[PDB]
Amino acid sequence: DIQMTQSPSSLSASVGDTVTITCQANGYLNWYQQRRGKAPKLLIYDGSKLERGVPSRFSGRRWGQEYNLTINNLQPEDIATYFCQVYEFVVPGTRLDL
Amino acid sequence: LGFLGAAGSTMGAASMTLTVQARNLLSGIVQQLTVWGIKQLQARVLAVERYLRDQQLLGIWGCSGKLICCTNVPWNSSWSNRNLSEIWDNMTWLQWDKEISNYTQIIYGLLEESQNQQEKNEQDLLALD
Amino acid sequence: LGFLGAAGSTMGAASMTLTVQARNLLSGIVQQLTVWGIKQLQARVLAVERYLRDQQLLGIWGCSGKLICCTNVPWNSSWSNRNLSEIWDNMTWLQWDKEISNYTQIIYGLLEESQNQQEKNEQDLLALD
Amino acid sequence: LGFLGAAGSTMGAASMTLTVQARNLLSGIVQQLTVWGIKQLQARVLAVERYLRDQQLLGIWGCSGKLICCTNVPWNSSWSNRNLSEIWDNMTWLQWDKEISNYTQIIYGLLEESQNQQEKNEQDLLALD
Amino acid sequence: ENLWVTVYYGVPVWKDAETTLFCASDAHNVWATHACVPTDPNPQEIHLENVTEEFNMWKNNMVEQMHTDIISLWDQSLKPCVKLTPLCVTLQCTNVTNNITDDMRGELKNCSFNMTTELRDKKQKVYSLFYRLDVVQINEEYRLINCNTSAITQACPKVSFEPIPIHYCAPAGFAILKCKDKKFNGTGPCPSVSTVQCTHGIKPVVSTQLLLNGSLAEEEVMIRSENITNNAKNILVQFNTPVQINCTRPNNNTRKSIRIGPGQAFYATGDIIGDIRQAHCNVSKATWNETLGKVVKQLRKHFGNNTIIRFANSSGGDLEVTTHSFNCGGEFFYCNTSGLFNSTWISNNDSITLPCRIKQIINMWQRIGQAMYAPPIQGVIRCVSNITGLILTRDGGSTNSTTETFRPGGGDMRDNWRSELYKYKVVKIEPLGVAPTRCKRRVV
Amino acid sequence: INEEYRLINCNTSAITQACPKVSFEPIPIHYCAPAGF
Amino acid sequence: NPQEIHLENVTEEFNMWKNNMVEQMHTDIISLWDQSLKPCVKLTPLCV
Amino acid sequence: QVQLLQSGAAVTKPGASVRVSCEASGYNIRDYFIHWWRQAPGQGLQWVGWINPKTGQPNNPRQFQGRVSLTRHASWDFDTYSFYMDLKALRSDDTAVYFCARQRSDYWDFDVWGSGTQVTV
Ligand SMILES: *[C@@H]1O[C@H](CO)[C@@H](O[C@@H]2O[C@H](CO)[C@@H](O[C@@H]3O[C@H](CO[C@H]4O[C@H](CO[C@H]5O[C@H](CO)[C@@H](O)[C@H](O)[C@@H]5O)[C@@H](O)[C@H](O[C@H]5O[C@H](CO)[C@@H](O)[C@H](O)[C@@H]5O)[C@@H]4O)[C@@H](O)[C@H](O[C@H]4O[C@H](CO)[C@@H](O)[C@H](O)[C@@H]4O[C@H]4O[C@H](CO)[C@@H](O)[C@H](O)[C@@H]4O)[C@@H]3O)[C@H](O)[C@H]2NC(C)=O)[C@H](O)[C@H]1NC(C)=O
Ligand SMILES: *[C@@H]1O[C@H](CO)[C@@H](O[C@@H]2O[C@H](CO)[C@@H](O[C@@H]3O[C@H](CO[C@H]4O[C@H](CO)[C@@H](O)[C@H](O[C@H]5O[C@H](CO)[C@@H](O)[C@H](O)[C@@H]5O)[C@@H]4O)[C@@H](O)[C@H](O[C@H]4O[C@H](CO)[C@@H](O)[C@H](O)[C@@H]4O[C@H]4O[C@H](CO)[C@@H](O)[C@H](O)[C@@H]4O)[C@@H]3O)[C@H](O)[C@H]2NC(C)=O)[C@H](O)[C@H]1NC(C)=O
Ligand SMILES: *[C@@H]1O[C@H](CO)[C@@H](O[C@@H]2O[C@H](CO)[C@@H](O[C@@H]3O[C@H](CO[C@H]4O[C@H](CO)[C@@H](O)[C@H](O[C@H]5O[C@H](CO)[C@@H](O)[C@H](O)[C@@H]5O)[C@@H]4O)[C@@H](O)[C@H](O[C@H]4O[C@H](CO)[C@@H](O)[C@H](O)[C@@H]4O)[C@@H]3O)[C@H](O)[C@H]2NC(C)=O)[C@H](O)[C@H]1NC(C)=O
Ligand SMILES: *[C@@H]1O[C@H](CO)[C@@H](O[C@@H]2O[C@H](CO)[C@@H](O[C@@H]3O[C@H](CO)[C@@H](O)[C@H](O)[C@@H]3O)[C@H](O)[C@H]2NC(C)=O)[C@H](O)[C@H]1NC(C)=O
Ligand SMILES: *[C@@H]1O[C@H](CO)[C@@H](O[C@@H]2O[C@H](CO)[C@@H](O[C@@H]3O[C@H](CO)[C@@H](O)[C@H](O)[C@@H]3O)[C@H](O)[C@H]2NC(C)=O)[C@H](O)[C@H]1NC(C)=O
Ligand SMILES: *[C@@H]1O[C@H](CO)[C@@H](O[C@@H]2O[C@H](CO)[C@@H](O[C@@H]3O[C@H](CO)[C@@H](O)[C@H](O)[C@@H]3O)[C@H](O)[C@H]2NC(C)=O)[C@H](O)[C@H]1NC(C)=O
Ligand SMILES: *[C@@H]1O[C@H](CO)[C@@H](O[C@@H]2O[C@H](CO)[C@@H](O)[C@H](O)[C@H]2NC(C)=O)[C@H](O)[C@H]1NC(C)=O
Ligand SMILES: *[C@@H]1O[C@H](CO)[C@@H](O[C@@H]2O[C@H](CO)[C@@H](O)[C@H](O)[C@H]2NC(C)=O)[C@H](O)[C@H]1NC(C)=O
Ligand SMILES: *[C@@H]1O[C@H](CO)[C@@H](O[C@@H]2O[C@H](CO)[C@@H](O)[C@H](O)[C@H]2NC(C)=O)[C@H](O)[C@H]1NC(C)=O
Ligand SMILES: *[C@@H]1O[C@H](CO)[C@@H](O[C@@H]2O[C@H](CO)[C@@H](O)[C@H](O)[C@H]2NC(C)=O)[C@H](O)[C@H]1NC(C)=O
Ligand SMILES: *[C@@H]1O[C@H](CO)[C@@H](O[C@@H]2O[C@H](CO)[C@@H](O)[C@H](O)[C@H]2NC(C)=O)[C@H](O)[C@H]1NC(C)=O
Ligand SMILES: *[C@@H]1O[C@H](CO)[C@@H](O[C@@H]2O[C@H](CO)[C@@H](O)[C@H](O)[C@H]2NC(C)=O)[C@H](O)[C@H]1NC(C)=O
Ligand SMILES: *[C@@H]1O[C@H](CO)[C@@H](O)[C@H](O)[C@H]1NC(C)=O
Ligand SMILES: *[C@@H]1O[C@H](CO)[C@@H](O)[C@H](O)[C@H]1NC(C)=O
Ligand SMILES: *[C@@H]1O[C@H](CO)[C@@H](O)[C@H](O)[C@H]1NC(C)=O
Ligand SMILES: *[C@@H]1O[C@H](CO)[C@@H](O)[C@H](O)[C@H]1NC(C)=O
Ligand SMILES: *[C@@H]1O[C@H](CO)[C@@H](O)[C@H](O)[C@H]1NC(C)=O
Ligand SMILES: *[C@@H]1O[C@H](CO)[C@@H](O)[C@H](O)[C@H]1NC(C)=O
Ligand SMILES: *[C@@H]1O[C@H](CO)[C@@H](O)[C@H](O)[C@H]1NC(C)=O
Repeated sequence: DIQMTQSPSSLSASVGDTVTITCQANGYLNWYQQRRGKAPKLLIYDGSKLERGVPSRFSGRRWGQEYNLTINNLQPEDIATYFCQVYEFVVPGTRLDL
Repeated sequence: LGFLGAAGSTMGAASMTLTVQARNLLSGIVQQLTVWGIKQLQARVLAVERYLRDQQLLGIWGCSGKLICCTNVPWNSSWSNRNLSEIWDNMTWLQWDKEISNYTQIIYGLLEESQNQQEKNEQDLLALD
Repeated sequence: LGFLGAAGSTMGAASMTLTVQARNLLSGIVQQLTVWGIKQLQARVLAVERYLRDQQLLGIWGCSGKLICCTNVPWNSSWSNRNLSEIWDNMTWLQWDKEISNYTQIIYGLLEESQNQQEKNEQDLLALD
Repeated sequence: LGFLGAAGSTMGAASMTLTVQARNLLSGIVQQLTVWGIKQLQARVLAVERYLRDQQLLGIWGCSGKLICCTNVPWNSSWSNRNLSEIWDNMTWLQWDKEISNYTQIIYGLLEESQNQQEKNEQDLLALD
Repeated sequence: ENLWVTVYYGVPVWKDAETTLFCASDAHNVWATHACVPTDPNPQEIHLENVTEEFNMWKNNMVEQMHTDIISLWDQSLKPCVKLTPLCVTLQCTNVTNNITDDMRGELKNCSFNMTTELRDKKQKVYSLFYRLDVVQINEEYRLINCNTSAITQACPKVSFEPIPIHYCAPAGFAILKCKDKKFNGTGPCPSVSTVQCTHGIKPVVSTQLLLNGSLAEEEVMIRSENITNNAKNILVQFNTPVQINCTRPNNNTRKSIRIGPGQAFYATGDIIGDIRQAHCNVSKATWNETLGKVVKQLRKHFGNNTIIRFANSSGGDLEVTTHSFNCGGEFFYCNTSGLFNSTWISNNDSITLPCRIKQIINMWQRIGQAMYAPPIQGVIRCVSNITGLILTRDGGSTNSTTETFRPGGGDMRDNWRSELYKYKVVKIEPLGVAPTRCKRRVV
Repeated sequence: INEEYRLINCNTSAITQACPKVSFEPIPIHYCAPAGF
Repeated sequence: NPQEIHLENVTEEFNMWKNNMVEQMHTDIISLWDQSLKPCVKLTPLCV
Repeated sequence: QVQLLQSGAAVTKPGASVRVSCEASGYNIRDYFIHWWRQAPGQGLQWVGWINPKTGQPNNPRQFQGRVSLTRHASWDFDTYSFYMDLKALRSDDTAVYFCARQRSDYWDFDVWGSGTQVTV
């Protein structure tokens, strides 16, 4: 029985801050980015690999069910909602702000 | 016993079946459409090629015609650190193979020249006596 | 003489041509459509396979590289009852083959182990001296 | 060095690479439509056949398993008239090959019988001692 | 004094490897074509004392080879066969009204057309019975359903499509490891390992929903879903007992022959003798209930044992997976198996007759580049088989570990091959090796 | 065609012909044993 | 080079109608015949 | 270009049956599952289902059983593929942005998304 959690809420961090978000889940975890009026896009998958064409700022790590995602040097263009997903189940979105 | 019976015993005991093991290198294709028959043909070729590659190496090493041989090449002890009896008397040869597996090409080059090319040079000197 | 000339003489005399006989095991395909060419290909494979099977056996027997060899295996006299000179001096080897033909697999197993595996064990003991 | 590096040196120096040279007799087909694949197949067969022909000859000559051997066959000096050091120390083996090239079948027949069949006869006499 | 590494040969070594499998058989049938080399009745298994070996189901490529080997055979059998492209002439039709059982109404049509005689300059009226499944209306008259798709062909009805076991043998210098453990998970190590140079025959037989004539599970019903949390995966189910199934094609089929060119016979369906009845299949009702109970017990191994389990009517999609299908008796059948799934399971007369359908135009596998006509077979068809397993799927999005439900599913033939092939892996023998010795080489 | 004509084989497998250039005149053919035979 | 070798002092059984060289020849020529015709154009327009 | 075609937005009165669609473009559809997702505005995504395009085979949550269907179609030359989603009836809670996606891998990686469409009631 797959279950997942996340701690990000929403974030007020300033531009250029390296920032992080975390989740934990049963199974493999994929993270996504979405903006209003737009389809979601893959960032990192299986808890470790960036999707091709993802900016260098993105990174993350896994420790068992633990998952971490970060953005180095956050840019204003990166303000978006974000996700953690396992198969058909996905966490409600969380988002950057300032 | 039978083929691969030695997988149940330590490396020293495996020596007892070596002639058995060699029996199946070319065996089972002894007696006989593009489908299948071309596949059969490929299998026949493959079996032959692999057999020859081993024979080639043995001829280089001077170990040809033998299932056991005595090379003159010392090995660098760093490759394994176990007492010799502690190796031969307690593992399937395959298990041991996994340990040796990252040094095998070192060894093969050594066998070719450190003893066999060199021996042949000396053999020639003896041939001139 | 020529190939198979020994069929006209007794087994001892047949020894004189053995190197001749070996010449044609791979010969005649040295120089060169699905029809025919596939058949040719099959023939090429067949010749190779048979050649290798014999070589394999000789390597097991330790008789490799020789047309004449000296095994250490005694044979059970019941297989034939003729004075040795009475065999070697009066029959085509083929005739003799027909007499021996029902014991041949006994012999082959003996050659493999009764002397060669055993010898190799002893060789290893000597290798440890 | 590498394959065929010996072409840059005299025959005596060429001996240093002989084990290298033998490496590519079966090599490069180790890892793998009528077009091409049939051609590949033909190439595989060809490589095998040539390899076996040489091995066959060495087994006849008793030089099997060696890149250097010592035949007992004297040669008729008329085939070349140069001091032995004057041959070995100043030409590519290939150049020398061109000189020897019209006597090669004489030699091969000699190797087969003048020493090896004869030796085997003597070996048998020794086997009877 | 210091040890010397030295040469040994023939020592056992295993490497995972792939080679082309060699076909062999016991003792024209499409599946063997009699071209497979006959093999020795000497299944000399060698138990391998003190060993274990990893086996990973769904990783073995023997499965893939089988999957394409049979395809090549199928095409090979049809390349000799005559094209049916003269049949794209439009047809006049009527619903057959002669002695029709009420639930068969509109199943068959009687139709006719102006298609050619074998003479280049002549034509003839022709008519045959047809299944409604093989035609479409020409406009809102009919045309064959595949005339807007790659052409239909058929000849050579003499070849048998009945399954024959097929054996595969390792190439010399290779061997087939197998796992005898009755408890084996589709992946990971097995303690029961023993080996053969070749394998027992496996039938080419296929099904779209239930395994047929497979080997029975050794101990208990078993399930091999891969990583079960991913519900996109097909769930293998293997029965440890047979379930008998009987089926028929009750209509007394008759045959007609047509010349469509020189040398070109064309089969057509003759009028049926007697009353028209639906094809059907009988299974034990009681046994079906019992075996489902065995299955749900197995399902619960991945769930709390008070969880709800459900079965369901197919979710639709293409007919080839929507219904169960088979070629038994040399002719294709489809059936409405959904009645078999009309149950739910909770914590804590004697048989069923499934309805069936027949289509004579077969689009094999997933391919769309080919199609073929299936010839009529005279008389009543009878079929007997053992049901040996299920191909199931699970609905996504379930919560609170309960009310999991399942349906028949899959239909990729690869999973059928896997139902047998999971037992084996191919390895390469590497007889060469070295080991340290107290020996140093002898002086020349 | 009835008791006009048709080719005698139109009710049998189809007739074909091309490539008249190929010769059907006999040529001797030799067969050779495979090596080792 | 039809180098026949007389085999002194031998005899051999030969059975006519048992040799399968005959059969091979019989099907070898058939395969050739078909091979020569597979390139060739169909005459089916002539059934007029 | 692998990107899916996405059908336009639509609105109907409640109880209506509706259809939406997408189309395959730059890749062989046979090798990938297609999935549908929906989200209420102001809300996280909800999985709708998947279809095996080779077989036309749907997979839906118990929540949607008997209310939704998935279909697939292909060009007669098979160089395009299409997908459709049907709803038997609508309620105000069926309003969502709806979209197609491609399953890149068995981790349910979604490297292709339709822009989506807006369905309202
Ligand atoms: C089916 O699908 C599922 C769903 O996705 C697939 O998921 C996989 O499930 C399997 C088994 O359930 C997992 O295997 C096990 O995973 C855990 C977690 O591994 C990570 O954590 C490492 C650190 O772990 C310790 O600390 C954490 C807490 O912070 C605790 O939770 C742990 O318990 C540990 O105490 C970390 O080092 C790993 O990353 C590193 O390694 C990988 C290489 O593997 C590199 O890429 C990374 O970069 C990095 O260097 C990782 O993040 C492990 O704890 C497990 O180890 C135990 O089990 C092994 C065999 O099962 C054994 O070999 C180990 O030595 C260890 O065994 C010990 O512990 C057991 C109890 O925990 C004892 O029983 C045992 O005797 C011994 O004492 C193990 O590796 C997969 O990780 C998981 N997938 C992912 C992505 O996490 C599954 O793969 C699918 N299965 C199939 C068959 O298809
Ligand atoms: C699960 O596996 C099981 C086990 O493999 C399968 O069960 C078998 O499945 C096959 C296929 O459905 C059944 O085969 C069919 O059986 C027909 C009946 O055979 C027996 O009766 C006839 C008289 O009716 C006897 O002549 C036969 O005798 C032969 O067999 C016995 C051995 O059992 C031998 O001792 C004899 O010497 C004979 O060799 C049987 O006793 C049989 O008619 C049918 O064969 C016809 O059709 C095939 C093509 O499909 C033709 O090749 C063949 O020549 C026959 O065709 C003639 O007859 C028809 C008219 O009737 C004419 O139109 C033709 O032109 C031709 O003249 C075939 O063998 C088998 O019976 C069945 N077993 C049982 C126990 O039910 C399941 O299929 C399988 N399930 C899955 C999904 O694969
Ligand atoms: C799995 O199981 C499900 C349910 O058990 C099967 O789904 C049902 O399949 C049948 C046949 O495929 C469907 O019936 C067909 O419906 C059409 C049109 O029906 C409409 O009009 C009816 C009045 O004419 C009305 O009664 C129907 O109302 C039902 O359906 C709606 C849902 O759409 C639902 O809200 C209602 O409550 C009713 O349940 C409906 O509005 C009709 O044209 C068909 O009749 C023709 O064909 C039949 C032979 O099949 C023939 O006998 C007739 O004379 C006529 O030619 C037929 O009745 C049924 O609607 C399906 N159920 C649903 C909910 O959609 C499913 O088929 C099973 N799987 C498989 C693979 O079969
Ligand atoms: C299973 O594997 C183990 C090792 O991996 C094997 O263990 C061996 O078992 C045999 C017989 O059970 C032992 O043999 C006896 O040893 C005494 C001690 O000297 C000897 O005098 C006896 O005559 C007899 O041979 C042996 O000690 C033991 N351990 C080893 C060899 O290291 C076991 O044989 C394997 N089983 C099978 C079926 O292969
Ligand atoms: C035909 O077969 C027979 C045997 O099967 C062969 O018989 C042998 O013939 C030769 C010459 O005719 C004999 O050789 C002579 O013997 C004396 C006796 O010592 C010897 O001193 C001479 O120098 C000479 O070699 C021989 O005795 C005889 N019998 C045998 C060998 O058993 C015959 O040779 C065969 N013919 C052919 C053409 O092969
Ligand atoms: C090109 O071909 C010529 C012969 O065809 C090779 O000539 C050799 O060159 C080497 C080095 O330049 C000479 O070696 C030296 O000789 C002295 C004399 O004893 C020795 O003491 C040194 O230690 C050194 O080895 C050699 O005399 C000369 N001639 C021969 C071998 O006949 C030349 O090597 C070839 N070049 C290449 C790149 O292969
Ligand atoms: C088969 O072809 C014949 C003609 O070759 C069709 O008969 C014609 O039918 C059309 C309309 O139905 C008339 O306009 C013609 O006058 C008819 N021909 C004659 C000679 O009377 C016949 O209908 C076709 N059959 C089918 C089933 O399509
Ligand atoms: C399928 O039908 C056959 C016959 O219609 C059944 O065979 C019977 O098997 C029992 C058990 O051995 C015999 O006692 C009967 O005599 C058989 N019947 C006949 C007519 O021979 C078979 O049981 C049926 N299978 C199922 C699952 O219903
Ligand atoms: C499948 O089994 C059913 C019954 O188990 C058979 O149906 C019977 O059919 C006969 C005549 O058609 C009737 O007299 C019986 O009343 C029917 N039985 C029931 C329970 O309704 C049917 O013939 C069998 N079909 C096959 C192919 O075995
Ligand atoms: C299907 O029906 C046909 C005819 O309606 C049956 O053919 C009969 O076969 C028997 C024995 O072979 C003959 O004695 C009859 O004369 C045939 N009938 C006719 C009209 O010629 C056939 O047997 C039926 N199928 C089955 C399986 O019984
Ligand atoms: C269905 O499968 C069962 C089991 O494989 C078959 O019953 C076997 O029959 C053979 C030969 O009659 C026996 O040697 C086996 O011992 C039987 N199995 C068991 C478990 O005892 C049955 O024959 C199969 N059905 C058909 C129609 O062949
Ligand atoms: C072959 O053409 C037929 C139409 O002749 C196509 O059938 C369509 O099938 C779908 C699903 O049942 C219906 O929505 C259409 O209305 C049908 N069309 C018609 C003409 O009835 C089928 O798609 C065609 N195949 C090819 C590959 O294009
Ligand atoms: C052993 O080998 C390593 C590398 O293979 C080398 O660095 C080291 O000097 C060697 N030492 C001895 C004693 O052989
Ligand atoms: C061989 O090398 C690989 C990578 O360098 C290492 O992971 C492995 O443990 C080594 N094994 C042995 C037996 O040397
Ligand atoms: C000879 O062999 C037979 C069977 O091969 C055996 O019965 C007999 O004891 C043996 N005797 C001798 C003396 O070898
Ligand atoms: C070989 O055995 C067969 C049958 O056992 C017998 O007929 C024949 O005479 C025997 N021949 C020889 C040479 O042993
Ligand atoms: C050398 O050989 C030639 C022919 O090859 C021969 O005529 C001559 O007698 C031989 N002389 C010597 C001394 O070998
Ligand atoms: C070999 O013989 C040919 C012709 O007999 C002659 O032209 C050539 O020079 C000879 N070469 C050698 C190296 O003997
Ligand atoms: C044939 O059957 C269909 C439905 O099964 C019906 O719509 C049509 O009117 C029928 N036509 C005739 C001539 O009976």
